[PDB]
Amino acid sequence: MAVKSIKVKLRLDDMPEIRAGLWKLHKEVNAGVRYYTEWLSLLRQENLYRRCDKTAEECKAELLERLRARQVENGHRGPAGSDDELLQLARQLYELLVPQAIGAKGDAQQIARKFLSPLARTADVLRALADFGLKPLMRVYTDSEMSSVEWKPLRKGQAVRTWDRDMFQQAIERMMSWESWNQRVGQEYAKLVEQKNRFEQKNFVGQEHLVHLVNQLQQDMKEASVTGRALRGSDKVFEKWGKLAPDAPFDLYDAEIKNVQRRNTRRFGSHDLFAKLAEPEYQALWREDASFLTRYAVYNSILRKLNHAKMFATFTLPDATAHPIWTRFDKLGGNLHQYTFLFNEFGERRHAIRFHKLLKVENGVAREVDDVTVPISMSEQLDNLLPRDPNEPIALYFRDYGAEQHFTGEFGGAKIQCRRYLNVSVRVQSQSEARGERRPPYAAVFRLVGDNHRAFVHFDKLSDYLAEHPDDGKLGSEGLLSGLRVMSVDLGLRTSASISVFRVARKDELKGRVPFFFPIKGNDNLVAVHERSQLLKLPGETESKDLRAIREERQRTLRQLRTQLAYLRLLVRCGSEDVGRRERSWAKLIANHMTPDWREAFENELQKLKSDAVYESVRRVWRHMGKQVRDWRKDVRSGERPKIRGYAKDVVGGNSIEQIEYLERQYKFLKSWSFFRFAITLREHIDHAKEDRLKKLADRIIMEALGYVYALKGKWVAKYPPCQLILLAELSEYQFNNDRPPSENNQLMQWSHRGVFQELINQAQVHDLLVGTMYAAFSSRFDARTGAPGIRCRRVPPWWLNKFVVEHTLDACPLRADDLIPTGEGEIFVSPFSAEEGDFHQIHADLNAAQNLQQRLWSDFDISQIRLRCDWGEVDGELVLIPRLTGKRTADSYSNKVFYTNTGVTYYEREEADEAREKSVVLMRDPSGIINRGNWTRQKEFWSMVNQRIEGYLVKQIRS
RNA sequence: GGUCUAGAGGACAGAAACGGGUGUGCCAAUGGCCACUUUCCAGGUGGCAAAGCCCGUUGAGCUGAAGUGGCACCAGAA
Repeated sequence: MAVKSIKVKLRLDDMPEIRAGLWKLHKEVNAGVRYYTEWLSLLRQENLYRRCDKTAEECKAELLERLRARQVENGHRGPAGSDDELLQLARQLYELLVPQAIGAKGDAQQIARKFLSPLARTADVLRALADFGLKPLMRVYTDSEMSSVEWKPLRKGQAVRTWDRDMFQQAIERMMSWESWNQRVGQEYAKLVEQKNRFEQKNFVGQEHLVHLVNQLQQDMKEASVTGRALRGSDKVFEKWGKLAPDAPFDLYDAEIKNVQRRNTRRFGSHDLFAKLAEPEYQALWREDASFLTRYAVYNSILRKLNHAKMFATFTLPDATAHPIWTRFDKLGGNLHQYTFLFNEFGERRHAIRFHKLLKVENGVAREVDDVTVPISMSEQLDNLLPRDPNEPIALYFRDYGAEQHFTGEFGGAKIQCRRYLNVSVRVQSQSEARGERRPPYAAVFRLVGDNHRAFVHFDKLSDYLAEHPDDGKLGSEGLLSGLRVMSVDLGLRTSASISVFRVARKDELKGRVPFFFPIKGNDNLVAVHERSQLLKLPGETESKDLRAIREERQRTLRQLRTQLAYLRLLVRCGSEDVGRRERSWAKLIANHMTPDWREAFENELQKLKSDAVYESVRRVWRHMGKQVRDWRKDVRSGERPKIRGYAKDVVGGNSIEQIEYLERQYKFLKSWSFFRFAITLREHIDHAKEDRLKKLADRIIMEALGYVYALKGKWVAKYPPCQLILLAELSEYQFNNDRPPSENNQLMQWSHRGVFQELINQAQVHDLLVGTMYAAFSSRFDARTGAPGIRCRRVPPWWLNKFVVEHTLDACPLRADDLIPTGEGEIFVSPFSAEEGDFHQIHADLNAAQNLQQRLWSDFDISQIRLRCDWGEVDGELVLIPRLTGKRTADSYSNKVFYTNTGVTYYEREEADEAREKSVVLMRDPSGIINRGNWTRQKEFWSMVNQRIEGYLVKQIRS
């Protein structure tokens, strides 16, 4: 069962007497839920936090005043009851109403309908509370004096109107979601404290004073105004400073800092730290232990994640405006106020919805009416809905491009909404759910485990499936019962998605070439045959000559304005007293990426200051940008540019990540410029374009998994048999010598991979597509066919080429086009096939990582086959390595084993998600026996060995 | 055609006025004017109004016929 909430808009222009009754109805259920929810917070009688400690444990006295007042209100003069039975039944009824407060389970259906009418183990609390004269603990909101409107009179026989049943139930669900929220937040904060405590007791044992001296250093920074990003180049500094003396002039310490920048300006920063680290006070940090600051930089990241987390949740009462709660409805046949969806009551595409119980006002009185048909504004989403049964005004057919047979569905609930509208949830029934099957017939071959849908295979029942479901070659959604196919998707930066289709067939087949295939563990007759592999590109990821020129000029103006602020922030330092602000920033500023207008004015104020004094210059140049940043803001906010009419290929940015980074880089610039709510119109536009990318990228992967192709004028065609298991990449927080930073250093990529996963699970619930993930660590570094690792390179027709010549001094020799050059983020993947240097195996980098996930799927791959973290032990005398048991499968093959060495770079063996570094070394291996004959090689030595193979040859073929 | 395997939509560099509708947003797609926010910039706030918007109907245009919009959507809440 898959629900789809179709939000639509009502038109009430011809009937103001119903709109005013709808806004009033919104205030009735909101003030009602607020009345029923506040009572639950008092019955909770705990801390009850907020944005602070307001109403902190003070509900005990506020409940008693609200509880004692009802004893004299209901004619009770027998057993009064001490202040214990008051608080006893208070917490006892609360844990009885919402079972999520103690860790139990309870659905809000038979809870609100059970406790409302009596109040307006279970039988003991309801009876002992009714003994204390509190038989009427709650008068309903509609019949009391709180509701200013005149509802329909409660009929003789019915206890409570359905309106208050919707308020009392909605208040229970809000408190259920609260206790599960407060507990989960406290549990995550408990694991974060454990992460800090156990990391603190492993690295800072004998170094108790060094931690306190770092807190001296960090407090010295903020009062005068330490992560891994700010320590880039620490070992280079500590190596050259060890050749110096403490009682040396400070210029000598500064001399070594400016030298290490000549090697790599890309990875260096924070000159103020090393200047304050060279002080005679903070020398025990880098002299007593040459790696303490690096060990502490990870400890600061744990506190960074710890500070951005609470140990309690924030409680907010449902206000009718600030924190609104929407008036719910029920499907035609429920037990509360229902609604009926009317198909084509005002026209061909003019729908309407009649409400069985509503409100209407004219001047100042509001009364309850019946059967209020309201037309509905047209929508493309409603075009996919067709009525299935005129006698059942709930059953409906759901249209979708990825299916030629319309799904049978049923209308769900409804709730009237506003923006700071009527949400009609449509329960769409999948094809397998309509056949009477809970899980699809192919859901037994795989086993999605855990939260991230870890896809594991049951090879025993695989042979039985192909014999029951042979390949008849049916295209589209009709072929879900035909054969078995798995599509591996690798979300990338340049190409939005690189996919590869593998079918399972026996023996062999096939104008005369032989298709690629992957061996499947267990069965020796069937083998995963590669069917097709293509690049799925959203509009905006195609690179041409004219498109680059458009992208360069739209960024060059922001390139000039953003780098200008960096020079203005260097000038504001020269107007201070500290040497780091005045002295160091002065000598620095005393190749044309600036605005020539502001560049000329900046050099003028500099030369005038070369001969509070800078405070005038720092505020005269700031006004100059105000002229430039305004003429540029209005040029972006209201300037007219060409826009796509119809369907146009070769788009500028489109749905690419470049368009998302552009919208973000503007928000990050306006936030950094004004601070020398915020941009509500731009921020909401960034989230919309980001939300639009996730929805479009999740549908294109699914439409490809089903075999539909959008061809040109614009029509989806079922061109391939459908896949049955969308194999995604496993997502993890840590990265260790795997992806080139851009596709991971960009904290946007993690949002993309997280957002695509959530949207894929939702959209694939209708098509019965199994969404699973495979471990993606080092999926782009190793080859899929040969299994040998390699460096990422690309061709040549430059950000990467100029740095490639600085490394290898290739300014003299020329080169012909289409020569392989490693960049780190290479467009193509290269790998050695044999021991012959010069002979390599080239393949698209993003597609090789996708096909690598497939090889991991049919072979039950584990990272223990490649990577392994060991500890330095002393087993049987020698100083051998001891592997670490991360995961049950890693432990099976390396339990009793132990790794020894004679050189330190090559290791031989003799018989969570947290990582502590540098305590011992990590080693990896090559499956093809090419690099180091397939032995366990140290991490740094192994990748340099691979780089020496590929990058060694293709450069030796350039100089010669 | 050059280069690269996975042999596919292959892959990187190349080259030649009237009548209706305005669910939520994307696709070079971030609204304008005025007032105020101490003063110009960013951000915010309030007020104002005309429409901008697509879609349908042709005589326009020759890029006699053709074509002047494509795409996706599962909501909600601190």
